[PDB]
Amino acid sequence: YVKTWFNQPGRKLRRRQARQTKAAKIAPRPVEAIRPAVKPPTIRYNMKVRAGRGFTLEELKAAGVSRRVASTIGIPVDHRRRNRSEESLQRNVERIKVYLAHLIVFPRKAGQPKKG
Amino acid sequence: LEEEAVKKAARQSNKMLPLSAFEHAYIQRLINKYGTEDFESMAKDVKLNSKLFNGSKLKNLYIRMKA
Amino acid sequence: LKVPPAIAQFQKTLDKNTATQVFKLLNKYRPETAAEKKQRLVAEAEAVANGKVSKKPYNVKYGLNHVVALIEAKKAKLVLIASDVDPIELVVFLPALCKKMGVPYAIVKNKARLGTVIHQKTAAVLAVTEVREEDKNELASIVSAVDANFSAKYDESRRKWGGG
Amino acid sequence: APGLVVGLNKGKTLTKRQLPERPSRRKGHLSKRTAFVRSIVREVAGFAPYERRVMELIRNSQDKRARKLAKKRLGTLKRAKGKIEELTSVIQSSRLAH
Amino acid sequence: SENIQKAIKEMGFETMTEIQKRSIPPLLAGRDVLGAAKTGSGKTLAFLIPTIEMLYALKFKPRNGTGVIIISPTRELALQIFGVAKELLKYHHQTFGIVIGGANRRAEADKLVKGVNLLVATPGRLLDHLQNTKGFVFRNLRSLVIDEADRILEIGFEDEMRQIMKILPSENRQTLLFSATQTTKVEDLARISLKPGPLYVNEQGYVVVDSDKRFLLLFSFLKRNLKKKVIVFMSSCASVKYMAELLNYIDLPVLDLHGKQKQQRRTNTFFEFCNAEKGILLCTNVAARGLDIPAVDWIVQYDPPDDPRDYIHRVGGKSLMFLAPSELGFLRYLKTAKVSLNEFEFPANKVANVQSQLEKLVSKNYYLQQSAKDGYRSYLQAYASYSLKSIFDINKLDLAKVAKSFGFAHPPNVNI
Amino acid sequence: GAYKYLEELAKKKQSDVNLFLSRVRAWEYRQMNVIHRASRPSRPDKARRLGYKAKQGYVIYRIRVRRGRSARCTAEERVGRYCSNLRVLNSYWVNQDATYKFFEVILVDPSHKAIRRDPRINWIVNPVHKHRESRGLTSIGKKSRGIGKGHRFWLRHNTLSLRRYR
Amino acid sequence: EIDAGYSSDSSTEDPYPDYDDFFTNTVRETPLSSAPEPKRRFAPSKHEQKRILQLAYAIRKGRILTSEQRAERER
RNA sequence: UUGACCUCAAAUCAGGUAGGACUACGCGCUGAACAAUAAGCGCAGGAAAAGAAAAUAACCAUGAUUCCCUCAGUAACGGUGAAGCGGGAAAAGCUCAAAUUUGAAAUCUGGCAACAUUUCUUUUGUUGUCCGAGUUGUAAUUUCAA
RNA sequence: AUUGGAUAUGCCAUAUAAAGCGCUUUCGAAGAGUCGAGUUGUUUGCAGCUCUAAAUGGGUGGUCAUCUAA
Repeated sequence: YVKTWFNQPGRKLRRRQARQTKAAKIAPRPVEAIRPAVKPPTIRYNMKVRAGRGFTLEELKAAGVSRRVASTIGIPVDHRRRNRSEESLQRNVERIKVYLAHLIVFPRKAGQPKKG
Repeated sequence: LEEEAVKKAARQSNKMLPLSAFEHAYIQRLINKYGTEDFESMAKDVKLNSKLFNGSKLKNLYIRMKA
Repeated sequence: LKVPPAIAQFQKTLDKNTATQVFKLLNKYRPETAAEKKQRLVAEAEAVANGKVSKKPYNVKYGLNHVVALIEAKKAKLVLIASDVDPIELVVFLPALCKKMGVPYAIVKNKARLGTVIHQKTAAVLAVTEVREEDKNELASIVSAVDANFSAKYDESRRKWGGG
Repeated sequence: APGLVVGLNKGKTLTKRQLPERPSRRKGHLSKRTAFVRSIVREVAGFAPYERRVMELIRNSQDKRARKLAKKRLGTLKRAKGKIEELTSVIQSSRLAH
Repeated sequence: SENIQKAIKEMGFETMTEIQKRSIPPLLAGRDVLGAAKTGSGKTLAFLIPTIEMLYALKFKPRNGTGVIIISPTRELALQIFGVAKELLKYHHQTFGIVIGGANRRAEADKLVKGVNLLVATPGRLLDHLQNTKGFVFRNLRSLVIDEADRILEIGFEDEMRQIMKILPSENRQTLLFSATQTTKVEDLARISLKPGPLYVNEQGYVVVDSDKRFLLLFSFLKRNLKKKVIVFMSSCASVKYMAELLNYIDLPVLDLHGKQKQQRRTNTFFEFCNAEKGILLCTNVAARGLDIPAVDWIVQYDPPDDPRDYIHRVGGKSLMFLAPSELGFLRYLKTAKVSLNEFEFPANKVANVQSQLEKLVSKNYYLQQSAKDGYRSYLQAYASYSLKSIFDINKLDLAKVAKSFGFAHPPNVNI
Repeated sequence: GAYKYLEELAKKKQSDVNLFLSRVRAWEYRQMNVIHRASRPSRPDKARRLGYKAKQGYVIYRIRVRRGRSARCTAEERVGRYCSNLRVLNSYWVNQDATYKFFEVILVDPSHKAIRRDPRINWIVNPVHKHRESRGLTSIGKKSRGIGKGHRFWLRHNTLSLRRYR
Repeated sequence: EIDAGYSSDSSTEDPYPDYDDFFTNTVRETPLSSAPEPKRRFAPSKHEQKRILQLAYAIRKGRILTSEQRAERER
């Protein structure tokens, strides 16, 4: 079998139309969730900083965001990752704190019974 | 967008709750015997505190009754 | 065939006289039916809908997970095990657990009879945890009878392989 | 502004943090109730034919043959050593009771 | 700071005692002090106020970890200190905590990882946590306090204390030491722990009653002596709280030095008891340690004392001791102390047979049952921490009989 | 609870109590059909942890297979064919002897309203779960085809991928 | 040393015993679980109070016939 | 004896459901020749499968699955031939078993009667009542991240 | 004409309720004819057969790290 790439420009267009389709549904919030900053796990790459999967629970507790609130305002949680050093904790705590500064959370209507 | 969020949050800000007929009569009876400051002995009275509410729940009941 | 002692013990059940006296106490503490429970709750509902504090209820304890937890908590005064549980390994440890926890226990006949006390088709085990002050002597006399007619009796027989 | 700069570095300075113990790492710890349940069941269930034979050899002080039989049945040494210790205490408890 | 003063005046503490004259001022400068004071001199405020100042001065936070470690020989003394430190830190934000022997070790580990700035510890439990507990941040240790150092040495924690000093950092860390008596072991420990050049500061009645009848005899005795002055000594504050609550629940109004663990209430209760011509007060040995005993017709030792050497000197109206048959070996120790004694005899008929009703009252009430478990557990743990292992052996104690005295049909599940 | 005692008793499969019950029930099961309905599971602890609830829509079936492919996989498939209107949830080992291995298969009725209204077993109603045992989607079926995570466990390497710009 | 010898077992050169209670001969005096007792066992049931409020609601809405008017409908 | 329970059957009893076809892609089982090869057999969907670590690593550590690029025609093996890292597309997490609701099976199907609702007189529910299921365990609560 | 997610607003709301965070002198269950061992076949995995477990245990890696199967 020989795989051909004639749909390469048609996949590019289809993926872009999905981003536009996604943005139409969720109008003002970002098309991606904020990702942490981590360091790759080798002696070849540990100097580089890249994006992680989600923020650790210890990073969210320091930033002031609970693990149940976090998912609702676009902050992924990684229950697996941990902070073995204070630099990873502070690098990503500041990342969450900056995110909260630039964030507008629209209020939600709440059911409110008469008494009690 | 920011103007709408603050004004709407101000409109939906009535977070304090009133008391129902049972809730008011419940907390009122506890206060009439133990005053308004001793909530620890208020929770330990099995006769009047049938639901066994702790001091923190009874404190929140009194606060909601004040307003 | 030859049966192990832990399964052989279920063929030696409580005698007819003691079992009949046991169920006289049990029938005083039947749980309220689905109909009687609804009547009591709707009666309190009208006292709330229009306008208006009790004692702890008294009933016999049932359920295999519930009763085993009560024995482990030493809350059970008398445990009555059905003699014909379809998978025997459901109650095959109960006489040993009751021995370890010092719970007076008996193996009674007709798991259906146990279910009738609790308004159910079937009960694997019944347990009396704590009864009214009027029935303290009646339960105490039953526990003494179970000691003599079940524990003092058999006992040496329950450690022997049955059948064959 | 929210933005991640990927590549280069962020800082070579290091400060090791002490991490707590995760709940999954607690697995295998013996419970007070599980130890009770196993003691009741072990007595109630009885013993396997190979456990009866192993118990016989320990009673006759032929521990060399007992350990060999347990390993031949169970498969490894540390499984045989654990079974012998479990059955030895059963004998000791039986002797104290009887 | 003003927060320290606002907390201190809440306790009703004014002026400042004599032992604190040579300790509190120099210690506020961060210099090592070798204190030495007798019982009841008020050392609890001596090594707590300056240390709490130093927490505020350095702006410590739970992420920093433990900064001050206070070591006490017994559960009751550590708990009493922890209760005082809670009062002093009422208007603070620095976290405080206690780790003790016989307590929930798993729960303590969860509290230690969160960050406890002011830790009150026992030598046995602290070494266990310092070696095994993960996430326990103590590299930023700055102050170390030892109270009743001689008591620690006599207990048998010399080996445990040695490893604590080897594990805990020694640089730039303030250290303290308090001992009623200065022995060779006390001096040796000070030389290896304290910094060089420190600022040095300077007739019996008993009733042989079984465990199950301990409370029933006590209750009947108090009913008989309702027209006198009675003071009862217990082995714990939790035991004090439960019996005081239970006695008021059976129409025998009493007073206790517990209150709500408020220092001002205890002084108020003691002052009222002294002023009153008749009444009954319950307290533990540590609470009454060093206090002024008023003119009391009856003193009752409901539970055996944890410091027999101090007790035999404190006694020197009438003295009573509730001694179990398994504790009859304490009688031989009295002869070695050369103290006259007499045996009290009581008839079994006159003892109140309310045990069945007592169990029903405890089982029906949530708070009575909760207090009964806490009192029973603390009494057993204090029993296991007694200095006289040979005399007051916990293993020889019958746990089924003991739980009967607390109003339990069966012994509750308490660990150690 | 009693499922702690039942599940620790199920580890001593050759003990006196378990051996007698294994041989007594193996004879009883041989007098019955090859595939027969079970009124209640013979291992209420093991069925309960495999997804079985004592409620309408949950069915237990016993089946014997000859000893000497996976024995448990064939039991799931044979019972699934026997009860074509049910969905095979899971299965387990109940008994064995010198000739036969006995298994109990948990099936769920995708048409019963007590199943279709229960969100925790609502997933089995979807058509993508038609004959899960037939496509190796059960617990033993997944294990049979070496599905798992790790180094212990084709088309994208036998093909030439020619891009547009190459 | 182990003498590198043989023990006559190397390949190279009561069927029905009585029940033995080695654990249940004694009686455990304390409960097995040390967990604290929840307050729900010393307070009126909250499950029933849920139903009572639900029944009291539908009595106001007229969904369930009250006891006094149940008898009138019967006769 | 009456009578409950467990069975074992029966009914042109009520309500349901399975088969066959397609099969490009998909998932199983089976299999020669010149290789999971064609065939043969079994089973799905609009995708399927996989999937929230009994996973990698040895680092300043990473973090479900899937696909693409790279690693790499490399290690390894005996010409076959990966994977970790790295770069992208997309991102979402959760549910049970094992706890006594025990101060109250709090749970569910069905019949019947009303009241609604509709892609729809064709659909889908609500409320009430009775019966059944269920204590050999149905709800609430908990899933280790706790 | 049929619909979807929001907005605004009227009415109803069984809240004596239900949650997140915080703190502990109290607790914390974790899946077996499986794992594994021997051996025989298919293509390490899988399968049969004989045997058959544990509880800081078990798996996979380099005393340590990581994971938490059935």
